Amino acid sequence: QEDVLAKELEDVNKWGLHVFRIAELSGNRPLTVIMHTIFQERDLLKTFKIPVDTLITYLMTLEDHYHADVAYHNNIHAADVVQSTHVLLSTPALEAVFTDLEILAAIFASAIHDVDHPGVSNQFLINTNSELALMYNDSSVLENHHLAVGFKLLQEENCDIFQNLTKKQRQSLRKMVIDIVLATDMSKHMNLLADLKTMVETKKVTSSGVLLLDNYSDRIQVLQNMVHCADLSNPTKPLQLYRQWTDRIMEEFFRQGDRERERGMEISPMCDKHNASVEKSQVGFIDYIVHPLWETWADLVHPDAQDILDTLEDNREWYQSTI
Amino acid sequence: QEDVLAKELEDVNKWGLHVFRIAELSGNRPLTVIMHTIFQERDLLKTFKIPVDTLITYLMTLEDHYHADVAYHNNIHAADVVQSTHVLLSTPALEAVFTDLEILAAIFASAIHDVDHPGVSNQFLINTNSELALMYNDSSVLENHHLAVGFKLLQEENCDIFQNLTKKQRQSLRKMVIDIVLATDMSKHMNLLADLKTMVETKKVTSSGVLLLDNYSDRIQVLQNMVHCADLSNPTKPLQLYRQWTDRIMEEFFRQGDRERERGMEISPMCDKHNASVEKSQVGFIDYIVHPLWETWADLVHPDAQDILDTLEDNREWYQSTI
Ligand SMILES: COc1c(OCC2CC2)cc2oc3cc4c(c(OCc5ccncc5)c3c(=O)c2c1CC=C(C)C)C=CC(C)(C)O4
Ligand SMILES: COc1c(OCC2CC2)cc2oc3cc4c(c(OCc5ccncc5)c3c(=O)c2c1CC=C(C)C)C=CC(C)(C)O4
Ligand SMILES: [Mg+2]
Ligand SMILES: [Mg+2]
Ligand SMILES: [Zn+2]
Ligand SMILES: [Zn+2]
Repeated sequence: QEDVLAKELEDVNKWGLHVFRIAELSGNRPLTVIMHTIFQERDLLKTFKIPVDTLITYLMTLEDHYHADVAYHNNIHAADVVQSTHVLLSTPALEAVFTDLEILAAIFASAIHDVDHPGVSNQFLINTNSELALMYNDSSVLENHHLAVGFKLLQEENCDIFQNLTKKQRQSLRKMVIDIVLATDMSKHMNLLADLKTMVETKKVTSSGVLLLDNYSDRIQVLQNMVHCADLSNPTKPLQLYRQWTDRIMEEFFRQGDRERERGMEISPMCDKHNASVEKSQVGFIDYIVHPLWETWADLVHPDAQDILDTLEDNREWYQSTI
Repeated sequence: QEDVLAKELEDVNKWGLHVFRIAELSGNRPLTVIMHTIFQERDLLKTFKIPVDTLITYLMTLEDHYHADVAYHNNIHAADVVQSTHVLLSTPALEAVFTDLEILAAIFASAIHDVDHPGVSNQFLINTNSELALMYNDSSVLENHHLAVGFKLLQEENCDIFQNLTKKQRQSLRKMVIDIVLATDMSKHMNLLADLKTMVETKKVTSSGVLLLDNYSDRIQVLQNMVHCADLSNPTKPLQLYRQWTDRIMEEFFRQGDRERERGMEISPMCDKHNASVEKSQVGFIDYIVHPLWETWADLVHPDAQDILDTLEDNREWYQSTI
């Protein structure tokens, strides 16, 4: 049974990994085994002198702090965004662009980017005068919390996976990780995409055809959009994967709408299980958000992402056909 | 004692109120009595149906969360910033530009803008890997905390002074208070001043000279720079007041540098009691921060800021003469 899991983990470099199968085969540890597999694959334990027992201890604690009873924003989502970022990092247009530390920051940020998510939106937390929104002054409420939890767990017993980085390395990693996870706030998507478009239009490549990034502002912006694309990568995945992600977000949204009903609040878009249009909402989300984003990413790394974009377009056609 | 306290409060509309005297005479309650008085003077208990006992209960819980053993960032500084904002909101060049809710927000924000300050800077909190910096991801660490504490105290028994505001009024006040207090972060000073300068060069006034601000974006900017001015108003007060503020901030800075020294940390500027230049620092603070700010704000409110801007130049000349 560990033979089969090891077999499935040979796909870790491929888009459309069977992440739900890996979650089952690993005893509901997809985030630990996928992260561990990726750190080995990239030689990160050697490079940053990470004790393997420390890595496993932190990963299992981090994975524990995802809510097993949240339908979408759980440890499987975290594992999938981690793995999708890992693939995006390997794209030919980006070869040798990012340091080992920046690669570690992007992968770590993906792993923690939704930890302790309660299954309700920032807006719900603001409108219900939650303790989280009160702590964070209504501003990137969840994303600040994911960061705070993800860093705090490094301080538990035998959990500091960055114990052997230099002070300058830790300081630089911490800042990049914060910059990246804060960029997953969906209210920042339009400004983030507007900036990605500007970069594509003024794109510079090196003598080898690889993307040329002169400065932190450009490097972090690329990693911010990279993790944001991985976060919004479900509709680009093979359809059997995508449909299960849609089932899960809809279950999670419906539970929030029930709570909104239970309080006499207006029910949020897509949260009313009595007046739902699942297919129309996926087509809408692709047309106004996901495809504009992925088409701009595809341009930045052209033609590396052509197959991903073709799948997205087919999946949109399929959902559209069911209306 | 009661009778002389009331006579000092009669200067509540004057730049240079004897706030240390009021602190002495009120039993270390300057925040409460100055806030209470200003609410009367502006008719805010009537306009917003604030029960007088609720006002007092909250103001006293708030004042108790300012630290008595912090030399500068305590309840006297809070009371001083409140009263200073109260004065700047009466600048004839600002014609009741601001609604009554916009006035309530700027005064409430002033009162809470430093609550629970531990007497160390944001940078110290970041460098010591403090709980506060871990909570707030190194971004406006103290200012987020002041907001969160100031708002949370409204939930104590009989402390909700906004209980009779409408739901929309509460939502608008909360956003404005957050926007103002976040702008007291000193790392945002330069951008904030840049924006005040732009507002000055494309300023628009009546023939009577009074300022015309049409969109929320510019009106919140004025209130941000206003409370910022009130926070940085010590060098514009009568010299007997300003010198006391200088003594207190240097004591607080020196205590931070003593905590930095015994920890083995690099001692922050102006925090080394064995190598300080108190008067040079004040002159440099005026030349680079306080005068540019108040010179841009005097332009904005011409001629209303001349007496203030005059005191600042007098005080800068005096400090320079002690060198
Ligand atoms: C335009 O408003 C919409 C929207 O409009 C079209 C309306 C029908 C007319 C549809 C949406 O559909 C979704 C479908 C999803 C998922 C979603 O993502 C949640 C998310 C939250 C936080 N971080 C990361 C992700 C959403 C949306 O958020 C979402 C939003 C909000 C977006 C924005 C404010 C920028 C996630 C996974 C899958 C892909 C399985 O389904
Ligand atoms: C240029 O950097 C300087 C600086 O250099 C120029 C001089 C050559 C050395 C000198 C400074 O001297 C001060 C003297 C003070 C007070 C101060 O304000 C503390 C504060 C912290 C947090 N919130 C609000 C306020 C400061 C400074 O902050 C400060 C800064 C940092 C500011 C900025 C980066 C924008 C407060 C009260 C009084 C007026 C009594 O004295
Ligand atoms: Mg998220
Ligand atoms: Mg402050
Ligand atoms: Zn996510
Ligand atoms: Zn202050």
